[PDB]
Amino acid sequence: SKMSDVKCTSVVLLSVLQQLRVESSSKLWAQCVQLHNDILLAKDTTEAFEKMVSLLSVLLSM
Amino acid sequence: VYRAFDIYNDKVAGFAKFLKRLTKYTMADLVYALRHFDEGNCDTLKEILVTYNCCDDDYFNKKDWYDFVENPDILRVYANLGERVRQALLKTVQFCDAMRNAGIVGVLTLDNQDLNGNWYDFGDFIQTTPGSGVPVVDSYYSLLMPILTLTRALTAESHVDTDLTKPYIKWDLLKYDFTEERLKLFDRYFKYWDQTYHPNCVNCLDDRCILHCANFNVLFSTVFPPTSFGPLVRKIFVDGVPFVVSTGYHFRELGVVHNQDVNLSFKELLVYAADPAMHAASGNLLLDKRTTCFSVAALTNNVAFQTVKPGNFNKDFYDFAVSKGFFKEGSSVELKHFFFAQDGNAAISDYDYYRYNLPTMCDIRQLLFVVEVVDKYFDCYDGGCINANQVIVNNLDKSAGFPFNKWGKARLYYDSMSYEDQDALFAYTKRNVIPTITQMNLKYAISAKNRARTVAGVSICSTMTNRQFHQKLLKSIAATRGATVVIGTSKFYGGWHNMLKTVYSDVENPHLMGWDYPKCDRAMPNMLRIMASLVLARKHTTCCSLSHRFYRLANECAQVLSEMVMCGGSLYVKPGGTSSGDATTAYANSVFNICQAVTANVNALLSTDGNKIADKYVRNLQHRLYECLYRNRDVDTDFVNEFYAYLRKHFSMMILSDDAVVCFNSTYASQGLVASIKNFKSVLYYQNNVFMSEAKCWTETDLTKGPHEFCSQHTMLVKQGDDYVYLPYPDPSRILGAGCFVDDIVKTDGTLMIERFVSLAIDAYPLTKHPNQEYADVFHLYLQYIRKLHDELTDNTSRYWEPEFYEAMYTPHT
Amino acid sequence: EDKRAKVTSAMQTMLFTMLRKLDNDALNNIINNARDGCVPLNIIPLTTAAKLMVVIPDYNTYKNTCDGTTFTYASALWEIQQVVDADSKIVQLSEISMDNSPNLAWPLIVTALRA
RNA sequence: CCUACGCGUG
RNA sequence: GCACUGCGUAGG
Ligand SMILES: [Zn+2]
Ligand SMILES: [Zn+2]
Repeated sequence: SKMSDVKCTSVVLLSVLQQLRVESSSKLWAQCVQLHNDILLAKDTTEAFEKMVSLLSVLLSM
Repeated sequence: VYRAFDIYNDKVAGFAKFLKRLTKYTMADLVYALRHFDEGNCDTLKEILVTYNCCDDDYFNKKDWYDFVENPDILRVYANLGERVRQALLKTVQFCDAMRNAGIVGVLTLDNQDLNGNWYDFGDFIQTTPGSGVPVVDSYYSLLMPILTLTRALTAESHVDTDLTKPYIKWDLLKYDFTEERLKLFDRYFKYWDQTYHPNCVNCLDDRCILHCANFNVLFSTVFPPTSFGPLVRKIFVDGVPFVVSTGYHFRELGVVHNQDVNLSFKELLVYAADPAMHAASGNLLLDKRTTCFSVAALTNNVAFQTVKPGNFNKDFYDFAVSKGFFKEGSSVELKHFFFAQDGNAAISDYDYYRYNLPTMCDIRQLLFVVEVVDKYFDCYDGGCINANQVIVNNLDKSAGFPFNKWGKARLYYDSMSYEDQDALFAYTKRNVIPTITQMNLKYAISAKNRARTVAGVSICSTMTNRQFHQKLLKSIAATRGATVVIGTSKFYGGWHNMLKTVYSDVENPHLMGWDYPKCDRAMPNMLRIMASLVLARKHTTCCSLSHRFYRLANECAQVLSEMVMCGGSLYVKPGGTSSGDATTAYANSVFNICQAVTANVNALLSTDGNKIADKYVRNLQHRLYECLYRNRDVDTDFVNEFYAYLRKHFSMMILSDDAVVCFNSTYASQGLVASIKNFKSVLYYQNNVFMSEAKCWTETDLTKGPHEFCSQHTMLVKQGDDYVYLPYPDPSRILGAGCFVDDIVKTDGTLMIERFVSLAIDAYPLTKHPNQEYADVFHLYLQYIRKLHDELTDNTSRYWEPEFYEAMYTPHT
Repeated sequence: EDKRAKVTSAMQTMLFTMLRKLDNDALNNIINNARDGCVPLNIIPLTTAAKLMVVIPDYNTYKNTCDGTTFTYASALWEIQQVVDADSKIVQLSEISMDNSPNLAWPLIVTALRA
């Protein structure tokens, strides 16, 4: 299903961001953690995709 | 209409709602409303809160207003009553004085005191010689005890000349001994409490006296400045060098305690290092606005922020599950358990939750009777002190606490000191109080909630001494089968079925019930923790003297109840509660659970009409319960035994830490003879200071189905060898989340870890018998993935993917 | 036994280092003022700490507590010396403002000295 | 019986 | 990077 794979992609994306020393910046890390937590608790697929896209854009920025 | 009355006569006794200028409501109505809380039926509480300008009607439109956790502002609303309550107390004393001057002997009840403080009852009054009148205030003060702290009546005492309008009284910072103030407060408020009150618990005759003095001290401590409480330190000259060393402790409940072996070796090095005095003296002043708790000092030049990393993903297992048809659209089984990352402010924020722990004063008579009843539940166990050579530690690779964590683990400290040094340290703790520092860390677990979880690691000395003190009893409790406490009883090899059969032992109309304690660790009152510690220390009748046991209790309070807690390199004062790193964390929680259950039963029985009860035995039992509660000081062993037998017959209990499962008689609960969910709700409301929601509680009408949930496991009746047997199965989501998500990256590689999935299959095997097919497909998927992992790694290993090995683990053979 | 000696040396060094970090000018005053010589631990940093560290979660708390270069706390006057952010970057006083608050890595750690 | 690895209540 | 409780795994 799309829910499980989008949650797994969000988890791996946050892992990559953590390995990218994103935790050095407090606000960026807070935003990433909030987006990830919302994705995992998201019950609607569209919102999960929106937050996953936001996290992917954060990753692409650096 | 119906009004709350506390009645005593040969026919009936109890505090209950009876069908039957002066204000419309009396004090008894207020106490009944605040001690018997029903969310649906708050009419009396709402009207009392509106007529006396506490909150407007609009306040009740907001939902969850009664809940403290959701709406802490309610604490303010109740506080608006406190002053009035205080006035009533003063008036009561005046009334009592008059009676002594009138030579009048009688009993005083809340029923006869309007909420304005006036007393309008002269009945049950027998004239005697003038100046010899002796009022009975046990029931009155006992029942009114909780409201005083809940309404914060004595707040006015914190002002100069006891007026809220005028500014606060400014006590000298150096001052710490408030014994005279405590005596003055007792003489002004509880002048007619005949039992002797000791401001310092070190002069207490027995554990019951200690409980009484601590109950009064909890109320009296709120007035005094917070900074006064805490470790007491002095400067001494050692080897021609100044050292700031602790020489006492101020407890909000035990008063001032002074070390007996104060003077001015490796053991003394531990005593000095564990003492927060040196660190606090050498630490810079700190002010933290992120939390409402008191801040001590800062031991680091910069604040430290810790974060929780994201969970690692096992691509192989998820792909394997997907290929096998799992995790499709609309499937019942889904991922609901994950590793939840947290920001740098999480730890401190969770510590702020300790704000939910409020000063709580308990009905002393009720608490005494409840602890007497609870002591019966722990009679079979054997406890006492043991030497260092008899101490067993499961794991030594753990942390030793601060500053002990900087230099090594527990192996270092246990090897450094010989058994003689440990015995000397234990003896010193039996004579002096050693404050310690406990470090809070964030635990990396697979939870289904976004909230963070913290673990408290206490100092090495605290763990060592608490072990030497309590390990015999702890192991005795863990080594029994068939008792109320089911710690140490495994769920495998038919243990689940044996336990469930034990609960069902002889119940006329068996019905099952369960509950959980909201914010159990944070909201646990200090008085109940002290009671649990005393209950666990009662086993030291022959080994330890009164002074030794009192000093052990003081050490426990200073190392668990109210200690210095390090978060991010900053020291704070813990308001109260129970620490997560205590040696007796689980057993103290079990004692607290049993105490709450007994209190709920007592309240349920007394709240009954009595006249309506058609059973002579139960009516007489209620009458004698009131006798032993609010009329007899000495413990009645015979009635305690009778009440314990009654509870066991009509209230079988499984208790583990805070989780509980009760089998009770439906008819008795319906008639109010035994506690129900509403009784537990009320108990937690007026004692635990937390609102209990019915959504999280479950009640089962059919014993065949079994408990809805216990230890996060569900019960199911299957067929094994022509015998119907209860087995426990977990939520498939939890097992699947454990399989897919691992904390470390090595566990992601399936080849290295083939035992994780073996254990998860040993846990998920019972799902194979579930009517739902996907639940059994979970176990089959685990078996197939185990086989695939073995193939990738490549006779013995066959048993891992053959189901007989997992089936055998649930057979009563072993 | 060798590790035991190492640990003994470690605690002794730590205690003596804390003593060096400790000062007696105010401690002796407090002890002599005390009739019994025993004083609560908590008040010792309050009345003897040379440096004060304040953790501010938001701008409103900053304004309510310490807004200017000097402020009053614990019945003592403290002068601002440093204002670092969550990233340990030297945030200047001028930067702290309601308009620029969203651009600051809260909470802010303020280090001040007793006046 | 003893070590190490892995897997429920706070 | 806590307290215990229980269950597998491999060597003396
Ligand atoms: Zn006493
Ligand atoms: Zn003993």
